[PDB]
Amino acid sequence: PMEEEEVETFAFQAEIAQLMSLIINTFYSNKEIFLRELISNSSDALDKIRYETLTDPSKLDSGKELHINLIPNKQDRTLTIVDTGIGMTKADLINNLGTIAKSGTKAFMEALQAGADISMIGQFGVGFYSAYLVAEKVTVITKHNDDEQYAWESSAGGSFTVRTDTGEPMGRGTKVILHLKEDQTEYLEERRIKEIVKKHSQFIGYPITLFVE
Repeated sequence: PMEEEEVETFAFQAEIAQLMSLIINTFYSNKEIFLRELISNSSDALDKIRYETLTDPSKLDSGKELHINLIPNKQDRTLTIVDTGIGMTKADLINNLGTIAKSGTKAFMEALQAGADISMIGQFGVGFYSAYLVAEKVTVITKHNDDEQYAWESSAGGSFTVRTDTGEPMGRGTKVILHLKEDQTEYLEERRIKEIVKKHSQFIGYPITLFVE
């Protein structure tokens, strides 16, 4: 009766672990930029699948619709962003997603401590980690047609877990669930969200829809 799943635990790279440590325990005013960065990565994934479908139309068999959906849940206190982009594989996650640190991140870390904002450091391609500005734990589900559906989740602390997702199949794309901090509950109202998206992400070449309960 009981289904026992395989799970795998990895550690964040030293500089990323330190990054998360600063990001969470440092006060930033312009944290609203997290939405811009996340939407950018989703739209990037949309670009990728878009270019894929040029040479391979069967990439759209998993879904023809290409847009981004934001689903805030007032009871869960979570902000879920789902896209129907190209998606990413297990290798992409562990090699080029939650481990994006490089020789040079050191200066960026010190910059943040010296009074830099997240907007500037995000340019280093660490904009994905901006989720911890508003959320304390983030779960990212993704599936690429050349691989299975995977479930990533981490509460920072230097470690993260990933496994094959036995949950609801997405077909293709990415699902990011931000578990927002109590002092960041304002980002569950459409009034906050639409204000930020219109301001920072109006020039997106892909449709955006907000599901408000």
